[PDB]
Parts: sequence; C-alpha cells; structure tokens
Amino acid sequence: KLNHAVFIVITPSAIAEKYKVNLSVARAVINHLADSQKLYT
Amino acid sequence: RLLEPVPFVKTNNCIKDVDADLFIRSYATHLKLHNKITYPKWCTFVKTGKGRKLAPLNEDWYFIRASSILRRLYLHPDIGVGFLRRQFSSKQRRGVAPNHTSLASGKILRSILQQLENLGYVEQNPKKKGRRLTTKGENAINNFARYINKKVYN
Amino acid sequence: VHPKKYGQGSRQCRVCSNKHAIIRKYNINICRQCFRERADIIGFKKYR
Amino acid sequence: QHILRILNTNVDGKEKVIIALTAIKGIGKRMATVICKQANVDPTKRAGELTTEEIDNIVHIMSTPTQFKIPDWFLNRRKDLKEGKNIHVIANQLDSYLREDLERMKKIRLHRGLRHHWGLRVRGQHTK
Amino acid sequence: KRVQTFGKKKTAVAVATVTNGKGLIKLNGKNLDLVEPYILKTKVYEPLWLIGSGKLKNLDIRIRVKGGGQTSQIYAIRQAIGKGIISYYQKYVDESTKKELKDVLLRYDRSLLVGDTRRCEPKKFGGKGARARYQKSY
Amino acid sequence: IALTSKNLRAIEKVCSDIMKGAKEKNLNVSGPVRLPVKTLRITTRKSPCGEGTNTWDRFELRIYKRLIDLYSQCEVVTQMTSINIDPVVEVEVIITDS
Amino acid sequence: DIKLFKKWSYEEINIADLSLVDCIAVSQKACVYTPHTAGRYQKKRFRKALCPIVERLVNSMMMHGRNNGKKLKAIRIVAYAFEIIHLMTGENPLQVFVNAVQKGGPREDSTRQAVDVSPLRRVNQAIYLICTGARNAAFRNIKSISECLAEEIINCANESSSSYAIKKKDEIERVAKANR
RNA sequence: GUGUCUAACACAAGGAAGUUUAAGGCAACAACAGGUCUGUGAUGUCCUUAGAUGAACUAGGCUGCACGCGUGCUACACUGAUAUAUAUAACGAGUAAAAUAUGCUUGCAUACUUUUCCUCCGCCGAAAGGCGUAGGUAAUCUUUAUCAAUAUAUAUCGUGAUGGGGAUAGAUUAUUGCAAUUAUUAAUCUUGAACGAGGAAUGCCUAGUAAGCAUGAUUCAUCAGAUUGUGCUAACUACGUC
Repeated sequence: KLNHAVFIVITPSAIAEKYKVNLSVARAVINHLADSQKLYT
Repeated sequence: RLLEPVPFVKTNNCIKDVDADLFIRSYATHLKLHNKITYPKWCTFVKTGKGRKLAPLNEDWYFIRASSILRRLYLHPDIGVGFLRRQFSSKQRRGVAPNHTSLASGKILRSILQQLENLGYVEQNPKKKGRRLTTKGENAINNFARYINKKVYN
Repeated sequence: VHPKKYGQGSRQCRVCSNKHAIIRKYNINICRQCFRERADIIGFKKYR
Repeated sequence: QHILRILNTNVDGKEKVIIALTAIKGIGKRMATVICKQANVDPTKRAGELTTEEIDNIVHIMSTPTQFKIPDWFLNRRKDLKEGKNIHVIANQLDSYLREDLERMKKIRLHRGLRHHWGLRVRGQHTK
Repeated sequence: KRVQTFGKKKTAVAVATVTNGKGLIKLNGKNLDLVEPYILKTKVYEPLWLIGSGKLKNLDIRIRVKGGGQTSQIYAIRQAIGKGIISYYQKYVDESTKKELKDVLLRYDRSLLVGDTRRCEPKKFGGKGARARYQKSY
Repeated sequence: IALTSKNLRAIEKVCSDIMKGAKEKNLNVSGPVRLPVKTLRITTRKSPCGEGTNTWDRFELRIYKRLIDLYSQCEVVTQMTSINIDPVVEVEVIITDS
Repeated sequence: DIKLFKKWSYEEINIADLSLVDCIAVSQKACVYTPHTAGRYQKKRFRKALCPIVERLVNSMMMHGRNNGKKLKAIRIVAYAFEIIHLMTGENPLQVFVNAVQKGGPREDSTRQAVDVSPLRRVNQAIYLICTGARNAAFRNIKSISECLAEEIINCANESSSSYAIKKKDEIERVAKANR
C-alpha cells in the first residue's frame, strides 16, 4: 500500500509494521542492528 | 545452529566431520585467493541447467561449484561426467505439462573436471571409470577441515 | 508394392495377424486377446 | 530525487534495476541478468538512484549486442530471413516487425498467415 | 570383539555394529553429527541420554544404512542403536544391567525396542491410490 | 554347474540327485547357491473388446536359477552330469577345475 | 528430566476441566525431548488420547493442501511460535498453549437439538480452530504462520473475542443455546 | 467380565502380530435378447467378388470448428517462488537392415565389415545434441551399499496479477524417419492471456492408508499431461448408525 521507502523485540514482520516498510528493508535494519529463517533470541 | 554440544567422539579431520556449505565456500574462496582456478570468460554468460533456466546469481558460483564437485569427489572415488550431470540434476517445469528431471549443463562440469586435473588435484587412471583424487588435494582438504574443526571448537 | 520397414505395418500378432493390442514385452508378439488363451500353455500363472 | 523514471517514459524507481529493466523487455530475466553483468551494476540496487549514464549504457547494450560477448544462440531476431543479416530488433520495433511478418505471411499465403487472418490459434484450440 | 543387531522401518534397514571401544559413533563413512535435520538429530541423540556417557565410553558403534528416506532411516538407526546398546550389555556386561537399561528405554518409548508394524498396501486398477478411486459421473 | 527351471519341485529333485551324485565319486562341492528369482510379469487387461470396469490381472512366469560348483577334473564332472540329467531342467557346465 | 527441544520444562500442571488434563500430554511417557515419535494413533477408540499433544498440534499445522507431508516444517513453525510467545510474555509457551486449548474447546454444540462435547473432541476441535484461524490470518497477509499461531494462542489463552477460536466457540455455543 | 452361562462375544495382560494378522487371487444358483462377427482358418445366413466392398499404391482426412456436456493436468503465491547445499528410493528394463572395400558407366554391380536394445567412460557442444570407444544372453556391464523427486539447511524477493501464473506468439539449432509443411518431438532467447481459491451441484477416503511428491513399465522408428505398477515424504476424524 504505502509501506515502502528508502529513507527515515527482534523479528522482521514487527519491524516492517513499526516503521511501515518491506521485509527486505526490515532485514537490512536487522543486519545494521546486529553490527530459510533465523534465530532472533 | 552453528555448533551444539554432543556426548559422542568424532573423527575430526575429514569432510565427514565438516559443514559442507561452509567448507565448499571456504575452499572456493581459498582457491580464488590462490588464483589457480579461472572462470573463465564465456562461463560468465552461460546457464547452469534447463531445470533452472536461470543461473546462481552470485558471480563466484563457478568456484563454489568446483569446490562442491571436489567434495563429491571425496565422497565418491572414481566418478565421471555423466555421473556429475546426474548428481547436479533437478526437476524441470514442462510449461502446462508436469515435471521431468533435467541435468546440469555438461560443459561447465567438464571444464571444472579438466581444470582440477590440470591443477593436479585429480587423476584419470587407465583403471576403472573416471577421475579420482590426488593426495596433495586430499591433504589440503584435510588441512582446511582441520582449520574449520579448530575454529568451531575453540 | 512399396515397403515400409518400421511403425504399425512392420509388425503383427504372430497368432492372428491383427495389428492391435500386441504384447511386445519380452518379445512375445501376441495380442493379449489371443495370449490369455495360451498364457498357461506358455507357462505363466496369475497370483495377484 | 529518489524514484527517478526509466526508458520511454516509464515510472519505475523502487523496483530493483533488473526488475525495472525486465518491466520493459527481457522478462525471461536471462536477458536482464546478462545486460546487468555487461553494465557491471549491482542487481540488488533500486532503479531510481541510477544516473543517466548507467541507463544510457544499458540502453546501448540492449540496442547493440555486436560489441559485447553475446552469442548468436542467445540473440533476439537471430538470422532474419534474407541474405542481409540483422539482429536484436527488440521492443516496439519487434512488435511492428512481427506485424509486418504476419502481413507478409498472409500475402504469400501460409497456413499460419491464413490462421492469423481467420483469428485461429497456430497450435490449434482442438475442438472446443 | 563384536556384537550385531539391526532396525527396520518401511524399506529402510540400519544394521548396528557394536565393538569394544571408546565412544565413537558412525553412520557408514560419516560421523553421527551429519544426520542434518534438527528434529532427526534429536531422534538419534535420544538413546545417548538414556544410557549416558560412562556406559557408552567403552564401546564404539558403527551403523550401516540401506533403503528408505531420511525420517524412516533415522528411526531405523534409532531402533538399531537401542537393540545395539542392549545386545552389548547382554553379551559383555550383565543381564541385570541390561534389564535396568531396557526399563529406561521402555519408559521413553516402545519404538526403539520394537519396530514399526506399518507396511505398504498395493495399488489396484481404477484409481491413483491403493483404495482411492477415479470420479464417477452421470 | 548351473541349473535353471520354471518348476520348483524339479529343481529341488535335481538338488538331492546332485548331492548324492557328488558323494558317489566323493567330490569336494560348494553348497548350492540360489540366484535371485526373475519373474516374467505380464499385467493384462481382462476383456478382448475392453468392456466394463477396466480390470487387470497379473500373470507371472517365475524362473528359478541355482548354481552348485565342484573342484574336480573335467572328465569326471561331464560324466557325472550325463548320468544326473532329467529332461525338464536347463543345465550349464562351467567347470575347468583339476 | 524431559524438556521440549531440550528447553521447555513442561512439568507444570493446569487445572482445566480435569478430563482435559487427562487428554493433554501431562504424562511423562507422552513427553519427549523434541517433537515427533509417530506411534499408531488410529487403532482403538481412545487411542488418540495417548498421542503427544505437540505431535497432534504439528499434525494439525501440517494439514491443508500445500502443507501436507511437511512435518519438520510444522515442527519448525511451532518452535518459532513458542519463541514468539516467550518474548510476548515470559510465561512457558506450552503452558500458554494448554490454556489456549482449554479455553478454545466448545462446551455445547448444535444438531438437528443441542449436545455436550467429548473432552478429547474439545481438544481436537480447539487445536483445529487455532490452526485454521492461523492459516486464515497467514494467507495473503504480512504475518508469518508462526506469528499467526502464536498470536492466536496468546489471544485464545487471554480469552480475547478477537481470537478466531474464541469467536467460533462463542458462536457455536450461542447457536446451540439459541436452539435449546 | 458378559453370554441359554451353550454356541460365543467384550475388555485387559502376555506377545513380532490378536477381526480369519493386513493385502490380494479364485467367485455358485439363475439370468440379462449388456458388449464384442474390426482378435481369431470360431461362425450361420445376406451382400459383393476383376471399369472388385479383394489385394496393392499415391495424396487428403481422423488433431477440422459459431458452439454444449463428461474425465484428467496446471494455477491462483510468502508454511511460497528464485539459487545453491545436504540427504536419499523401490519395482524394473535391457543385443535382417546399414556402412566400408573392389570392378564397371555422379550412377550401378560385386566383395567385405560393423551399428542394430541399454549406454558407463573420454573428447567436443550454453544447450539440446554430436563424435570416439568399453561391458552387458545379464545379482557380474549400463546401475542400483545408490538411478528420483517432495524433504530439509543457508541465501534473494517482500503482497503489488508481484519476480505469482505459463496460456498465446515470433524468431533457432538439433532429433526420429522417404516424408514433419495442421507449430511431430527438442532445446535457446524473447512474448506474459485468463485466473485474486470456484456458484447450483457433486467424487473419493478409516492406518503407512488419504494427500503431496516423484519414477519404472505399457504403446514406441518417432511420444506421457494416459493407463498400470513401484517407492519416499506420513494427515485429519468417528471408531459408528440406519
């Protein structure tokens, strides 16, 4: 809908909801934070 | 995920102790670092099998595939090119019609097989079918296996 | 005449010469309608 | 700024560069993948932050395959009929040329031409 | 020396070779670690907990696998390990310890003591399944 | 010596006969080796005109192969073979021994 | 003693309907160190009771079209779902799951009249309702099936009317009451 | 325990298994004016039988297409597609043309030698495919202590007919055959339709089943979306009632 742009608990769907973004953008935020499926615990 | 505690003893020196993907990527990266392997040229353009249609989308895939073949070599001693084509097989979507099995591209396999042989890691004998491993290559695989085994352990 | 060496006219049921329903499995060359008469004398027996 | 448009006024920009290019022509995606590689751009990047020069290079590669390592078996419009070879017509020119081919077939008379004129399937719809 | 058993679910057969040893567990040419699916990893780790380390530590286990897919093969391996552990304690150690061990294994489950009873039913003409039939129509 | 038949009882009868036959000249035999059964399977539709429910029946011609072998001179085994034969079974002699 | 995935203690009890406690995997021999053992669970009338409830939950998750035969994946979905529940509240997810199954079971149902409901059937229906609700939530939406299952379980455990299982149970009971 | 406490049944325990253990095969009496004379030198009668309704040979036709109803396949996505990696299966099945040398008038004649069904392996080919050879009468060689695909593991998309979907079409080089031109079949690149999980109706199914996922065999010179087998991945729900 409008949940997709480039510029401004661990799990990608929540991040995608919270900032209103794609799951690819969520994963990139997860990767920046860190600095199939995955273990967030 | 990467490492779990277990009670039993293990061999600790072979591919039969190793995470295949980690080993395959590491050796491929090592080989590219060394620069013994070449893509080469035309192989940047090609497709990997009609069951895919596409290609691996990674740019270092040939080295990865070469390394993956070398692991299959360590498992299966005297294998040849038709065995390789069959090994790398998948399903092919036939359009509206149902799936049937489809080989990987035989030239890339043949090229790797030849290249490894030129770089001395395998030897075709008059005996039996195809290429088996050279000792120097095996000892290197064991050394890389040892590096990984230490790296996880400590 | 003008001969054809392959496809339907190249073969027949050995017993009856008809070109239909021929068992070429194991090189029998008999149509199953003829074969089921003779399968016992040929040595086959059904069990399943 | 960030969602800049693409070839023949198409508004793509948050699409990946491959996905944008495919949304023109090349959506068997092998064509896009090789063009991306010939350009040497990152396929993960988003279309609207390419500069015009990158786009021009891509348009050049798509338009002219001749100076690139692209083999005849890969090519769009592979032999082109007459003794004078032409290759890789693509896009609206391909569509126009194909219309010209159907017209040429019709004038000559070929079964496919005739079926195109009737409005019948070449492979046939089979009874129903 | 050597004691021998096997396990058999569906097609799959896993033969277990239990020799006097030091705590090694193999599956053909490959270490026990290389089962791969996490669920089926636990399934073969299960008997290791049931007999603990110090009763494992004077025996080596080698297992030889033919037939079936992974879930069937792992259950065959698990059954072969169960029977294997018991056979070693019956041939070398003691009957009373074997009975004590078997009690533990029984308390966990029957499937590492007694194999599966399920086997395939043949296809019969008039449908894709064994029993399931092509649609009737009017 | 290899024995092939489609009849169980005839092959087994030959087995007892060859065991006796071997002991007559007190020969050194390796025990009879039963080779994997081959079945000639025909899965046959019932009905000559293909009527009613489709209905298939499965016919089997099951051939049994067995091998019993002997370390003995060439003449002795061929002569033993010629006394031991009956018409129904298929016999092959492969012995070059001494 | 026995802990699920080597993690979850799952020795704690829930009061429930008493009959429901008998049905759920309270027993030691119904407990396992990681899901899946697959005994023969059709054989006798009450035989289904003896099945591990996690084995039943994964089997329900494994249901429907594309999901069929993906038992390991159904195990991964529940394992992921348990992690999510643990994050959302620090409670033991298995205990929460039992609470959701206890909550979800219908007390009465409707017939051509209205009837009480078997405790084994109540568990079977509850798991079915929670998984079907999870699928409905999953299909063509942002939320992963593990998230949906966790979300449904927490809502059902809470006793929220936004739960698909609670809503369906309420409606089923309400129609049964409406007739009788 | 129940049962005339008879024939017998019910539950639990023991047990690899406890209903006749599960699955097949064989299938009465008496019918049907069911189907099959296009399976048959089984066959009555009738037509026809040499400008033959026989034999044989060349095309075209059986897939035609304003359109209607059966049976199947493929989809409608994120528990998914895409790309790598890891694992693996059971039942199988496999031996009179052509080519080359010599003599004659591009052709003919004669001589002589392989292929023939399965192809390992080694070269060349994006690919299809090609070339060179080796073993196979077959528990031996193809090839089966490994010949499948779903599985599963890590990566790429991120709900938008979207990268779902592959209808539809164009341009290729191959393959079988005298002949492929009603796209024969094959791959390569491009082309990117309907379809947002199906209304009234209605099919099959109770334990390794159901469902999904494959694959061998059958026809076959040429071809599986069919049928018939075979396996792996392994459900739900009563467990009965008229």
